[PDB]
Amino acid sequence: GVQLQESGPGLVKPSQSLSLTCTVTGYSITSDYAWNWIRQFPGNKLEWMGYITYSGSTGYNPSLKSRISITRDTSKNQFFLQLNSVTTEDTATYYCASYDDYTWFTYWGQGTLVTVSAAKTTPPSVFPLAPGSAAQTNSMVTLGCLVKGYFPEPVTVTWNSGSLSSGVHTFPAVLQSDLYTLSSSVTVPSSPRPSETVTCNVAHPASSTKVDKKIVPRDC
Amino acid sequence: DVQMTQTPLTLSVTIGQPASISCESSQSLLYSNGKTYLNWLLQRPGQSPKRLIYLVSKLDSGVPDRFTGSGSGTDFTLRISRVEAEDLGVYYCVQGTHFPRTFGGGTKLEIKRADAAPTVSIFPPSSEQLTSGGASVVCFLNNFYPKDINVKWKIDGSERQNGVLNSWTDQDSKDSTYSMSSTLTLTKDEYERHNSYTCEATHKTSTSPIVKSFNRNEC
Amino acid sequence: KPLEEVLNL
Repeated sequence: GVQLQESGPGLVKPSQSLSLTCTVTGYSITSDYAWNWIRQFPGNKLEWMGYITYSGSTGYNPSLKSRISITRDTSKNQFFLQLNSVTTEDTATYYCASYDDYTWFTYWGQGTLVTVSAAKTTPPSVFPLAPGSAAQTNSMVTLGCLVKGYFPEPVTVTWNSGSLSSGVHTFPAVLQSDLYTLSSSVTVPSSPRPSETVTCNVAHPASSTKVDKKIVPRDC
Repeated sequence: DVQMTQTPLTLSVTIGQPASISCESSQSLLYSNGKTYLNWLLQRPGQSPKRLIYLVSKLDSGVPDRFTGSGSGTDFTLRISRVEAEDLGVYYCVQGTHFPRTFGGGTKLEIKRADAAPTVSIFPPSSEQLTSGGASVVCFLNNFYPKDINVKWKIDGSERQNGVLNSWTDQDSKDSTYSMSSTLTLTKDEYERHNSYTCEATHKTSTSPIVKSFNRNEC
Repeated sequence: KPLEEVLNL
């Protein structure tokens, strides 16, 4: 019934102010419960940052107290995180969450990735990975898309606009210099492709980029 | 700050077998009102944490009765009487007694499963990429177990370590397998000075490495 | 200091 949603920039320059929004639907933030900000670092380490109560009082992690602020807009049913003087060490996934620790009520957002970096937003190059001969009369052929040289995370890869969801492996991005490299693979029977069109759809919001690549045979 | 110690770090269990996680708090989490505020969260791969247990032993709505939480003072335990496939993920405990709220390092639960050979595919660089002055050779190693795998690249018979980006997926919830991608990246020049490109996988399912390669002698 | 106290007082 209740839904929490994080929004805000994905890329922030060092020393700037990070500003996030948590929009709440299905419950009023003036009624009850504590409304929290929690971030997860690479490595899976969780850190509670602070909360604002339904009454408007705030509690902050002492390690942040100096440069953290939490506010709310009671007319929009939103609460906000302001973190000053961010460093690259503040790179993390930020969640908002509502609970009270003695009741059944508990809801987390989906989280939003925040990268603190000086690097510029860079659109990906998407290359199609077609087999180099293999066998046409075989059970399964696997194809792929190579998403190379983008910044920052994340990117979304679907196949045929979400028509193929079985046979798909989208591998986590890896960093080399200051550019990410992601890859996806899909396995299909030898009968659909090449007789049918297989297209990978890459979306990079941070750069407002969308690209569709058909996997056409080279074979010969 | 109260620190929470989780054991074990990871945990490999067969479907239908029991499992338990320990959380030790440096201080007593017993508060001055007789309640003890310790919760358990489960973070499935790609999803956000979800609370399972609160106040030590109480189940959250939607949580199967397979889950049991016990303990007091400093020692707490989460017990999965019978592990299923969708129990796959990372478990945390958290204390809300002492300010500030603190979490454990987390315990990773993997599904112990029957061994499974990887299927290996190699892909030459796309024409598009080459007309840009770069060449990436990609090797997919799909649906294998266990996770320990070793990939080698050979260019014209010679092993190459530099320019190789490896990436693992998480445990697949449907078949409990793992997959990884191996990408070798060179300049166009470099790529055009050699003929054979090879992708060797070493895995306990195979006495000899399973090898895929191609020569630059085809569209 | 716990949330139960902070919310109910």
